[PDB]
Amino acid sequence: ASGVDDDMACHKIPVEADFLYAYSTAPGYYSWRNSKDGSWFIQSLCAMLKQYADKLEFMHILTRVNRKVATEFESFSFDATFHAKKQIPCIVSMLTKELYFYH
Amino acid sequence: ASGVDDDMACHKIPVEADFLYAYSTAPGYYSWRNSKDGSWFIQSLCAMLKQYADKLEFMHILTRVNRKVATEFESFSFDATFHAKKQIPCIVSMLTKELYFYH
Amino acid sequence: SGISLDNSYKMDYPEMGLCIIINNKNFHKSTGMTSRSGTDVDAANLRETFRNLKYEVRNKNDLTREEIVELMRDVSKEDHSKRSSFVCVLLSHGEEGIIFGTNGPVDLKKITNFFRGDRCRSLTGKPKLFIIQACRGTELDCGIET
Amino acid sequence: SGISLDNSYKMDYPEMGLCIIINNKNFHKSTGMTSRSGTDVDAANLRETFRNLKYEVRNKNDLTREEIVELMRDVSKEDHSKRSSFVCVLLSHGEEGIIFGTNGPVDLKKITNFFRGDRCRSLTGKPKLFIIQACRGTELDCGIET
Amino acid sequence: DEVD
Amino acid sequence: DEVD
Repeated sequence: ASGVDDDMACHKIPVEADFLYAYSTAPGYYSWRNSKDGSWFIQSLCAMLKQYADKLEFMHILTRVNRKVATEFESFSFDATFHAKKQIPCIVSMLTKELYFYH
Repeated sequence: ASGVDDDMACHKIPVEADFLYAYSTAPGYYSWRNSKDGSWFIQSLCAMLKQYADKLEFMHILTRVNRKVATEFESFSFDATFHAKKQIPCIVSMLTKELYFYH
Repeated sequence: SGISLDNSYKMDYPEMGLCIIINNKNFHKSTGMTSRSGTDVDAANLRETFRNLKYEVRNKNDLTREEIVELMRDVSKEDHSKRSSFVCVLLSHGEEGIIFGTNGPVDLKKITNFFRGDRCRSLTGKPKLFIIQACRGTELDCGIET
Repeated sequence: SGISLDNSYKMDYPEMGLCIIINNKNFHKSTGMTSRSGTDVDAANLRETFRNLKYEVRNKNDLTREEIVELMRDVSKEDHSKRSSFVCVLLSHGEEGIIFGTNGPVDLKKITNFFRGDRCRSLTGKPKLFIIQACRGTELDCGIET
Repeated sequence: DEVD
Repeated sequence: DEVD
């Protein structure tokens, strides 16, 4: 087959390619931080990297972070409006290959 | 250790958890479609699912889709403004586990 | 039994789940939206692709904003207890956070809210996948030689 | 040689790359932004975590919007030829698409644009990771019992 | 090519 | 707990 938008003579990639945004929370949502232990997201991200960086591909590590934050944390507040709330991190990948911190 | 925001007696998960948004393009960008062959994104997504759904975890399949769209496609337009443009799909994951279409 | 890790979603339910494809090709003249030539190729490719993955594929063509909302609401109200996941594919015109019905825009959030963990209990804990082929703005990527 | 697949990024360059941590804890009174108690714990945890992954960690505390932009520009202008990747961690107040400097907001797009494939050639084709701990709005997730 |  |  042949077309007007494929197999260019000069190879190019999108200027937005190869970016990965690891957001602590879903679009439009607040993000939680424990004034003593640190943010739920960073706490979890570091714990998962420490345990899996030499074993799993980055997206899989971030997925474990999503599960950890989603299941293990719930806000406590004297203000009913902000009490018993949850959080889910948001992985935004424009990566074009798998990423392993080891080789 | 102990705190006010962990190990709740009643287990809960975020209402936004377990969602995966496979966007055809990066935030704020146009998305390209070939009037004859279909959109670059769907064309690629189907090709990668057909070839890897029984071999790779979903995020890894979508990463191959990102690479395929990013490298193999470039717009052709008689209008200089829309000519020779590129596209990078955008994987947005709020999933909490790995996803395999097979078992 | 032996050690259990639960690192992957349970995908061995009796059914893989639904794959709802909303294929908007023709738009009401009143909207000023152009016809999306080639989208039928996408729709057909998706139906075959997900059919082979054992999903219950349901296609809908040229739906108004109201029909899109009604479809999503109805689908979210079904009993997905025996289904492993849910897939929705949206093919249409769009802008950031918006997908177009044949007669006007629909907030993507309104569509996905029907499937929130607290609003569709039979899908709680199960993967909900939304595949979106539509614009998210008007920026163009000039690319870079590699 | 044998079959080559190139499915994973080349991460065996002489250096893993930089890990820039912007830790904004104290904000100018004029902004009305509260102090972010606990962020130092995050900053320290990140420094240790990425140190063990062999990244060149550089920390910056309480940067104004202008300093954040200057830092990013300067960093993007370095020669990353011998570095496998780039990591930037942002710890601060924020809203959708925005991160706060100690004296005002900064569009995330302005920060990331410096690293576009066409503007930072020594990082073209290499993974650029932005880790963001900041709000993206004011919605709260009520959660659902499982 | 056309845009969505 | 506080929000960012």
